[PDB]
Amino acid sequence: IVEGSDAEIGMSPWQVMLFRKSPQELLCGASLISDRWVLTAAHCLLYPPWDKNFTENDLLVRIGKHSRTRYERNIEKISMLEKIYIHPRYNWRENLDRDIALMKLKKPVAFSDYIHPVCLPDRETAASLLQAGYKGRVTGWGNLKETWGQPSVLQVVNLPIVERPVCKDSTRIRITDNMFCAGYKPDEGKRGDACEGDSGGPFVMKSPFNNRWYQMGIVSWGEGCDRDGKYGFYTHVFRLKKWIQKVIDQFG
Amino acid sequence: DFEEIPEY
Amino acid sequence: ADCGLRPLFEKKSLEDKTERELLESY
Ligand SMILES: NCCCN1CCN(C(=O)[C@H](CCCN=C(N)N)NS(=O)(=O)c2cccc(C(F)(F)F)c2)CC1
Repeated sequence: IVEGSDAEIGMSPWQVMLFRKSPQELLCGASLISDRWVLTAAHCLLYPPWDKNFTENDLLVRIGKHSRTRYERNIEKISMLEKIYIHPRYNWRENLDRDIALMKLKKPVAFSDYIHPVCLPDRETAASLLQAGYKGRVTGWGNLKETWGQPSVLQVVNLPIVERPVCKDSTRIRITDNMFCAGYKPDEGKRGDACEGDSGGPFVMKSPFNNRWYQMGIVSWGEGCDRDGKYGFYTHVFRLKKWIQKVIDQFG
Repeated sequence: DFEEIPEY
Repeated sequence: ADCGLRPLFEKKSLEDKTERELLESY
């Protein structure tokens, strides 16, 4: 996260760290949506251009973390993966359209003060909250700068959803209805954005109607990190909820 | 680098 | 469900330090 701040303890209890077994390193962010399901970006698991094709046995899921590098003994919980499900129409060949994936844990994780699931949006949630100007929150243990370092603790930053025309005019890449972008404009002064390592993490919003946190997006892609005139792009969670439900009530 | 983890 | 209600915040009616910024934007 660039231009963000240290998260408070238990501020994002649904935050998940996708950890590579060997070499031991952070590979992506993710989120907890139930006691056995974790949501992330498909590009975190599959990206042929860079020879990335992780299998269930290559990763671990670390939940309830705050520190990036330390093993938080009596607090975090490390889970093994049973199966990975990538969206059938994930477009890694072009623009990362439908950049979404689900991971089923081998055993249900026990919730605690530091481990708790986030809600997924329904049609009405999306309609009222996904509007230009409305701010969401992005979290992760990714890089602090596009090029320099790395955080000792989970980082957080609030960013406003950007008008679709502005998102499209900021890039040469084809934007789809399954993506939305967020971030401050050059003339807004404020800054912030996700960066390498934050991929797959959640973009959440707190409903003013029922005061619950909803994951509206997944950190998907961007051109560089926190560059003026550029914006971070996120997977539109509600637009792909049908797929999410299909996989859950099929192998759940 | 990261701190080593156990049994997992 | 109980989703989206944080044990150390919503459940105890405590607010985090930047929650307000989101609310003011809605
Ligand atoms: N992890 C799988 C392999 C590459 N992935 C692709 C996605 N990706 C990225 O988009 C990174 C880092 C920005 C992170 N923050 C935001 N705004 N989400 N930016 S990027 O380095 O400019 C980039 C690299 C490769 C492809 C893309 C494209 F998909 F946009 F075409 C971009 C990180 C690396």
